[PDB]
Amino acid sequence: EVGYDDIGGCRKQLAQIKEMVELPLRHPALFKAIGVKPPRGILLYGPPGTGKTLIARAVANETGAFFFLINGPEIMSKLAGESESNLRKAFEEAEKNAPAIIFIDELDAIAPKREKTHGEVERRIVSQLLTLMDGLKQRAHVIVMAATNRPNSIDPALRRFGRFDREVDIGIPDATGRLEILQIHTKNMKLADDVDLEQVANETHGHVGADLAALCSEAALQAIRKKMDIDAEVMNSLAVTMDDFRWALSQSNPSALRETVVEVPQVTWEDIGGLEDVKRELQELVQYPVEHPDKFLKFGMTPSKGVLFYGPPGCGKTLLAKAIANECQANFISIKGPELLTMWFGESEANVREIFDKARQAAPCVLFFDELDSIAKARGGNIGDGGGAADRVINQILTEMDGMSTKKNVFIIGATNRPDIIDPAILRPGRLDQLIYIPLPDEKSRVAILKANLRKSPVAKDVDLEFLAKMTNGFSGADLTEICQRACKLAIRESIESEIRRERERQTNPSDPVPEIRRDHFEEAMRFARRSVSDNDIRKYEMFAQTLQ
Amino acid sequence: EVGYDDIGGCRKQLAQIKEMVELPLRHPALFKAIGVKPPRGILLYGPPGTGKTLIARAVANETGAFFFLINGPEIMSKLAGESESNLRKAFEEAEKNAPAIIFIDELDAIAPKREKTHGEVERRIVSQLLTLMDGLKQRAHVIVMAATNRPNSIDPALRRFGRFDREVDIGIPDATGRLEILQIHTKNMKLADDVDLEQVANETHGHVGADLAALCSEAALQAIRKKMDIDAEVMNSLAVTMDDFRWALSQSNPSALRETVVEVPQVTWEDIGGLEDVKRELQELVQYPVEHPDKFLKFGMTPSKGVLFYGPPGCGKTLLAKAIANECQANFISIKGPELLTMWFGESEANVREIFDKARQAAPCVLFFDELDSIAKARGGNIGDGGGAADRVINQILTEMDGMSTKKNVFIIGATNRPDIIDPAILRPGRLDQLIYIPLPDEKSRVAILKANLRKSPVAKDVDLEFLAKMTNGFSGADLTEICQRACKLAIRESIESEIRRERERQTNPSDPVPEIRRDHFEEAMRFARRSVSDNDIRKYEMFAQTLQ
Ligand SMILES: CCCCCCSc1nnc(COc2cc(F)c(C#CCNC(=O)CC)cc2F)n1-c1cccnc1
Ligand SMILES: CCCCCCSc1nnc(COc2cc(F)c(C#CCNC(=O)CC)cc2F)n1-c1cccnc1
Ligand SMILES: Nc1ncnc2c1ncn2[C@@H]1O[C@H](COP(=O)(O)OP(=O)(O)O)[C@@H](O)[C@H]1O
Ligand SMILES: Nc1ncnc2c1ncn2[C@@H]1O[C@H](COP(=O)(O)OP(=O)(O)O)[C@@H](O)[C@H]1O
Ligand SMILES: Nc1ncnc2c1ncn2[C@@H]1O[C@H](COP(=O)(O)OP(=O)(O)O)[C@@H](O)[C@H]1O
Ligand SMILES: Nc1ncnc2c1ncn2[C@@H]1O[C@H](COP(=O)(O)OP(=O)(O)O)[C@@H](O)[C@H]1O
Repeated sequence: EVGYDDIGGCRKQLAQIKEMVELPLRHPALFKAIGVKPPRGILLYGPPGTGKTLIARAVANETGAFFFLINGPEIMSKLAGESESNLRKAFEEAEKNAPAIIFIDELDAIAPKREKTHGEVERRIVSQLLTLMDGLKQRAHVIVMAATNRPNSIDPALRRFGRFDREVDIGIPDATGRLEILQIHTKNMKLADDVDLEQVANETHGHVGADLAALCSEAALQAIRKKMDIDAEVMNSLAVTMDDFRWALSQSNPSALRETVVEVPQVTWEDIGGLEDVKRELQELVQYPVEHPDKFLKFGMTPSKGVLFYGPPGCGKTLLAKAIANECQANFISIKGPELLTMWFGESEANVREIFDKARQAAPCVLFFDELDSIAKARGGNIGDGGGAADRVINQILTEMDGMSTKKNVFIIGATNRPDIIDPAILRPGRLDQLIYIPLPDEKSRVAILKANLRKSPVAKDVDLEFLAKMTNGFSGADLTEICQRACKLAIRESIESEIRRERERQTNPSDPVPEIRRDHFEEAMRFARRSVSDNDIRKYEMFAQTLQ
Repeated sequence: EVGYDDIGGCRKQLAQIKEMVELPLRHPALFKAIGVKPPRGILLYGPPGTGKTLIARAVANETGAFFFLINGPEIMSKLAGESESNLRKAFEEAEKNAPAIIFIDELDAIAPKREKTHGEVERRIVSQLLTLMDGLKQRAHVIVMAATNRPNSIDPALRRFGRFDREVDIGIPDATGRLEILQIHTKNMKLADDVDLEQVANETHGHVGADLAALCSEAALQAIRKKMDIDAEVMNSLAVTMDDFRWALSQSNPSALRETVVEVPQVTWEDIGGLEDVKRELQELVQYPVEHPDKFLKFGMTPSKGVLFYGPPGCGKTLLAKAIANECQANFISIKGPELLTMWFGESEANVREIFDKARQAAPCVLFFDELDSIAKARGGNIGDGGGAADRVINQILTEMDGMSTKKNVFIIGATNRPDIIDPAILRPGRLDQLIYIPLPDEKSRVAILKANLRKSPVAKDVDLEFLAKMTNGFSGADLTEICQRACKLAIRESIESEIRRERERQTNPSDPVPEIRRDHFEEAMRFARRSVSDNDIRKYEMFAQTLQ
């Protein structure tokens, strides 16, 4: 017995499921009278152990309609001739009792791709499912929900309209999502109040709901370990501590890892520092078009869907993209350059189709291509010994973007660091056409940069950031954060040494730690760190701008 | 009849199995009351003949719960329709008697990958296993342990949560592990006390437990050979000698060989010699973060998970990595450069996924990439005629490291010998960012180098190491150990000649050997050996440092 309370983190997708499953069953009269056909099939997918079955059970219980789970493994387990008979009688009994939510779990196993169905019985059961789904077009209220993984894995015949009209990408839960999952799974534990259940959540990046349940179980198991060997005083005094969740997190690998995260970033224009002019430009390029479509219709100009950041390597490209995504409260589909390089090397571009389809599934998206044309940098860079500017994977990206100029809800951003090797085919209308030269931080900006970076970390009042900013003239944002991290490392090394010697003194014959960062650490760090981008590079970018501006 | 005593070397993994199999069966009450779901499936894998079946039997006998071994071969041997019936009735009788440890041996054979299951009956039995494992979710206490090899070989559907939650990488036993195995298998032998049973253990690198049992049997068989043809005086006087284990070791090839070893090194900061500053740096980069996480949380700086050693080719890179791993009592997943070159040439990067997954399975790891960007050296080196700095396999390594910044228990080390060809994509936060320029040994250091190398070998008092160190100014550590080995070779050649002439004199008409190394051998060796790294190379590394520092 579960319900809407049990599901956590899944809110947008759960909201869609609520929308799509409540009205056709709880209130079928108005749909029948109006004549609009409700979605017969609802294919919700995602990585394994994401709560697909749990979501289906919860929505079925909340609706109160008749429910009949169907599992792909058990259907396939039966002898030939009995699997299709079982499916047929399941659909029949659903029809006889039909305010109904049929649920086909692991649809991929029962109905994989056409060419990877090796046996004849496999194709027979697939066709049986097809004909049952088509024949349940009758007005009897049955909704055939299906759970799978990698929706491209199932036979595309099922994805055709009239069988599975609507798709739901559950995806990985975000930070708040993982916090909700942990709250749900740690409700009946009597956990010690010392743990927060939120510090662990932010550190469980890439964990899926099943992995979070496993982490909670492993933390409880570590709590058992800490206890020796009595029946009442051990089960009553059990209180999982933060030191137990730490162990569970350490000894628990994520499963749905390195799958492109569909999440809202958490920079909100404050992690980024100043630049005082590109914030307004990004707002006007992506905030005004959505806030005031009427004006854009009046003067008759299609808003630019693409922006290609270019500048010194590391000055706030990814930070700008994340910040503008957060301001719009939109998903941010990060695509690092290494994955594009793997795309080019793997000789497989269908994964680009997959990535763009997943971006399209997330309605408000800020699809971000970091290190764009890193493929050009790989194939000889400026020399171009491999060939011309155009290359393999960027061609597929161009095709998809040309096809993705109609969604008008996925703002594509590019962050090439070497604009001179950018293939000109992508600087065309309908593609990343708007060019914003985010420059190296200025004197007035570096103080804000350091204030943002030193945030969330104690800092003494002695340090004067203005003089440090003037001292670091041509330093890039990456170099500024490197200086901050180096100073922090020096300060923590000093603190650790102080604590070690204090403990040694206390334990020996005898029987403040400077909990702040002071200017000596900052200057010591400055001695080491140096600007990583040469004057030649910024001159080259300025020359590119002059070619444009 | 076996038990915990029989299992040897497997302690960490056996400890995990004890944890995971005792409490759910011996004390099921507290788990039921608390509500945390114990791990239903426990997939323990490793190379063949590693004791997987033996470990399962031992834990089952120690628990005392009902046990029912299931073998993949015999299940598959039955006629179609009888294999699934056999599996079903096995699960049923386990349920009827269910404090239970079901054991599916050779899970790969019964349930291989989805696409490599050719017949329809194969898929039917796989689905039968899936549905049985899902349907045994009931509170009846059955634990479905499974033994396999290369866990990527089994159908990934089984690895999903709720079926096989927990994975156990048994791995090769270490030196102490092989010693324990030999002790177990040589308990009832009446072996002669002359043999130590530990000299053989250190020389059986890559041997698996089954191979160790075979080695013991072959040693006993050689002992039989030495005996001619009586029933009592031959079986009672049998005493295997070290000369028999020597033969067995010689005529016994390892099976689980050249599989990346998950073992703790044995250098413990003493095999390495001095350098007097990078020991502290490594300690502060990997020892302080784990010892004092609270300070790292206070000042708010994510500790650097990666370090990229760079310097003259051969000065203690691998030695430093092994030493820092040993100091932390952590596994050391060595990855030599040749295997990366094979990765690049093989056109297969899924093995990089496999390597990183295996590293993640070992919780405390010091993953070490020796000769990093040797691929760059292969594709034209500094010229880069092949193309840009970025290449094929290092891209996959970068992706995995980006995904491996959350484990916070696998410290990644790189030991590039040519930093100028290192792809800059790996010198970024979240990757191998901290750079430590381990230099050529100094005058004060070479004496320690020679003291360490000459250790465990007799040395005369006449040799003066300080003058030799001054004589070898720019010599690298590889060159110093080469000098030591050459001097030892000259000394042992002299000793062998002396012994040969002494034996010849004794055997002829007539009827100290200098058991030490003296300065004449050292100077004779010095005449030959010369520094292998030129002044140009060290100047280049210094220039790289100046570009950084
Ligand atoms: C959203 C959260 C931040 C990140 C992603 C969302 S971005 C977003 N959300 N909604 C929109 C608005 O889309 C459009 C509105 C229009 F009026 C028009 C028009 C017109 C006039 N036609 C003609 O004259 C001839 C036919 C075209 C649009 F595409 N955009 C958007 C689209 C494009 C660029 N920037 C923003
Ligand atoms: C272990 C045996 C030797 C070889 C392998 C083991 S190495 C090991 N074992 N435990 C650890 C500690 O991990 C971490 C601890 C932390 F406090 C933090 C933090 C923080 C602050 N967050 C923020 O401000 C914003 C979110 C991050 C960690 F990743 N490490 C380790 C990790 C990284 C580098 N060096 C060592
Ligand atoms: N959104 C969620 N809310 C609560 N629990 C979840 C959620 N997602 C996953 N889980 C947990 O993960 C597990 C998923 O198990 P299962 O249903 O077998 O796999 P799947 O969810 O992929 O079908 C459940 O035990 C559930 O408690
Ligand atoms: N304008 C900025 N404000 C604050 N931090 C910045 C800024 N630019 C760069 N950084 C720092 O640099 C890091 C991110 O670098 P990024 O700008 O993403 O590199 P790239 O532009 O090559 O993607 C962050 O840790 C961030 O703190
Ligand atoms: N950790 C261990 N302790 C004792 N013996 C072992 C160990 N590992 C392997 N062996 C030996 O290796 C053999 C393994 O045989 P078998 O069980 O058929 O293969 P596997 O162990 O891979 O299932 C046994 O005879 C056992 O004596
Ligand atoms: N600092 C050192 N102390 C002791 N031995 C060293 C040192 N540096 C190199 N060696 C010797 O060199 C050999 C290992 O070479 P290594 O440093 O691994 O080469 P590389 O650094 O190219 O991987 C060992 O036999 C070791 O005795």
